[PDB]
Amino acid sequence: PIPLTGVPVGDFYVYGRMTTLHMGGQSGIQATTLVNGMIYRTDHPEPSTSPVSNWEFTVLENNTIVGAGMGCVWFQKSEVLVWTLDGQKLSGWNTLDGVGTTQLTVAWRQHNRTIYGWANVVAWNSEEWHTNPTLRLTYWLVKINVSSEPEDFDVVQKFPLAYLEDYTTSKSAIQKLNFQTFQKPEGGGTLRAQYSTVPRQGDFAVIWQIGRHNFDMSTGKGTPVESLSDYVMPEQKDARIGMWYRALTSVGPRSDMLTLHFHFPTV
Amino acid sequence: PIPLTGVPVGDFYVYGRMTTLHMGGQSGIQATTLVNGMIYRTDHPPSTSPVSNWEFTVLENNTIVGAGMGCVWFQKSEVLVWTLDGQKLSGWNTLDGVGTTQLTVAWRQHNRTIYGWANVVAWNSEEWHTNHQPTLRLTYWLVKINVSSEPEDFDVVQKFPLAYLEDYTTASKSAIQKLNFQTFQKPEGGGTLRAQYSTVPRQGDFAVIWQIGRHNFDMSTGKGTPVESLSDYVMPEQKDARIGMWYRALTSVGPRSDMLTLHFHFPTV
Repeated sequence: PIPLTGVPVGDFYVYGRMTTLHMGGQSGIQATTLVNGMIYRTDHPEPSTSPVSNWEFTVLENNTIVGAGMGCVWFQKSEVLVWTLDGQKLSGWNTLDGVGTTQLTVAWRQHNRTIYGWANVVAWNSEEWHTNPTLRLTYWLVKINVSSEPEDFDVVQKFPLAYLEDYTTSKSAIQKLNFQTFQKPEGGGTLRAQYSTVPRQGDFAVIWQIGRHNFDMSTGKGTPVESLSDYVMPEQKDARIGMWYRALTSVGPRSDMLTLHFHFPTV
Repeated sequence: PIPLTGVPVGDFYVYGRMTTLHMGGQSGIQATTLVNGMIYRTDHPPSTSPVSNWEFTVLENNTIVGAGMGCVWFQKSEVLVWTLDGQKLSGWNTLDGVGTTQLTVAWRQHNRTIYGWANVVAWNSEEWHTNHQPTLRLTYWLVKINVSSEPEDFDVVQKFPLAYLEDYTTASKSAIQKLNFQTFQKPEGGGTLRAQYSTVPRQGDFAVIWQIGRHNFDMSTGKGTPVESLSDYVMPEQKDARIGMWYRALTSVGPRSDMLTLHFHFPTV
């Protein structure tokens, strides 16, 4: 047997149980199915000097927004395997304990307080899908610097789904070529973000954003996504990053064995 | 560097690119987003050999010991295979020459049910509580394809997973029901939807067929019960799954293919 020793050198895979941050719910009811709630707040009580994207997380370089975070899954370095490849041969069975982070920071807007310097970007990956900047799905591996306990709160939440036109609950006219993202309320015109579990300092999380934005795979920087709507995808897509179905699922469990591939800075 | 040597000994993990069989579509329009198309055909035929209400049917001896509602396929070369010892790599193996079981998958195409299409190799199942009725279970089988059949695109009733929406509005809001798992019909124009089979597997390749809904399964024999129908579901507790299949099996939309990881179990003694 090969023990999980060493630190991943170069691009590396991370496979293990990853837990969704908050569940789409309503006060009193345990939210168990709505896995992809994306908090979308345009109101900016943030001082103009300290900016934050229209979403929950905001990737920043030096006070400048270089990305956004709509979804968040988190894990612990003790529950995940890490391996790096030589083509398709195993070149490392390593652990994240002692991984190096970048200067890039992630800011977490929580209900009524935003935690600047919540995490430091470690590695990333991204992929585009042309819709006619084009639509991209970018995610970041981040190392968590602080330990915060978020507060459940009702907020408007956009979800991924299909473009239906004659909806019934048990048949609806489905549009192909079409990705749709829209808000979904329960009770108020918003939806409760039920933070079931929560990571801590030293843990790891994988935040991501999907939609029209630009990204640069060597610097880890890009642009935040402003808004989400309908998207017409003309041709097919055979993706390689390994998280499109998780980022497009409407309903799922809280956690599941998910695999991810991450790329280090290569300026 | 460690090479891909040997066949997986024991329960193994398969990571790689997995391409779906057919995309939910319509004549004229290329089907690029409808990734979770589950063909539901209650019309059964030639009655001499059984068939399930879905596209694929796992049969031990003409008994329907399972059913296949979704399908992703790949070739043995585009996957990583590794078995574990807790957290230490027991083997960096390949599917080349892996052993199959006597369980057989039959594929009901448009007007052609190809029997002995695949032989089951391994399996995994995960249940999620829903309330002599079976619990909701997700069961997928790793199968070794024995033919190179070229299927035929055709329009039928197609089951699709999604949330429970109530006051729908698009172009866009809909009262969303938490705790709720809805699986309904997704046709276009008429009453059915076309299955656009594009990249189709060949002999010697592998596929992952899975079923979701009310059914029972045995992780020791690989035999279970087929899923009759799909409706609404209420999941009072949360699920922290461990099979790595729920998000791909429950997404309403997604790319034709992507990288997935799956844990499989061999026959138990």
